[PDB]
Amino acid sequence: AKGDHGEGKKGFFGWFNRMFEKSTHHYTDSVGGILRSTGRYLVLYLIIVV
Amino acid sequence: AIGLLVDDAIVVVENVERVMAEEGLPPKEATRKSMGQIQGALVGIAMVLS
Amino acid sequence: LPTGVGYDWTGMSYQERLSGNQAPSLYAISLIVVFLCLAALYESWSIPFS
Amino acid sequence: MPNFFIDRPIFAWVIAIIIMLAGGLAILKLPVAQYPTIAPPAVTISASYP
Amino acid sequence: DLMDKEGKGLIEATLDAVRMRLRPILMTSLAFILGVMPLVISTGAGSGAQNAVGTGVMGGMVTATVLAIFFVPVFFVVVRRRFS
Repeated sequence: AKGDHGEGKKGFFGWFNRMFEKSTHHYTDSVGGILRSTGRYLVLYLIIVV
Repeated sequence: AIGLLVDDAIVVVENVERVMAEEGLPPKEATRKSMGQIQGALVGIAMVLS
Repeated sequence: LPTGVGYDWTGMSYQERLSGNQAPSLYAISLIVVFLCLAALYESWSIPFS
Repeated sequence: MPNFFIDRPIFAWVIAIIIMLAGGLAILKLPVAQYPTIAPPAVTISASYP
Repeated sequence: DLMDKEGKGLIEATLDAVRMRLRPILMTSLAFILGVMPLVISTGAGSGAQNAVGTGVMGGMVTATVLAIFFVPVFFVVVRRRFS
């Protein structure tokens, strides 16, 4: 049934799905926020190569 | 060689899952156009991991 | 050493083994084969560099 | 097999590229002699009563 | 396949993608990193091999998952922009 990310169902799996879309929303945010910053984590990456 | 199998299988399943959660399709059609959606991916994948 | 004494490596010193001889050449042409197939899948030359 | 080879340019490129890589190795690994090996086998026993 | 199928300039394409892939990546990884804990765990009777295979795999896996999960969305946009 379209859209259901298993939220309002039983006990732990529901809170897991909720906390999940929570976490990947916060993620898409975080990486949208590392998106505005092209050239910083480039310094980090090259350091990593070293 | 247990990790690159489950990756293929899970890709195949999870993309249809997502497609159905998001589009409200019947399973076989969901996959009939979600398989027609990740094909060349796993393909080149197989032609590059090798 | 005195005139008439020669030397030779047999056994484990004949062969010489693995990483440091030409094994990164294997990793290398493996990588060249990979970027090739990625220029096949993306039909770019940059995009595989991602 | 033309109009798709015609549409995706580098695909064929990569194919040729490959064919050359191969034939180029198979030159290095190939031993240069005069012609082919032509004669029947001749085995030969050889003793001396001095 | 969001750009040459829809028409999305990379800035929104990339993020929609990394969200559409954010679950599978995580599963394959959380399944594998556990899967190779058998290796890194066994003591006695075949360890050496099991371990030396396992740990390289596990470590190598936890880093290239938590890092490329941030870098790859950028790997694209850095390579995509400069050259087109």
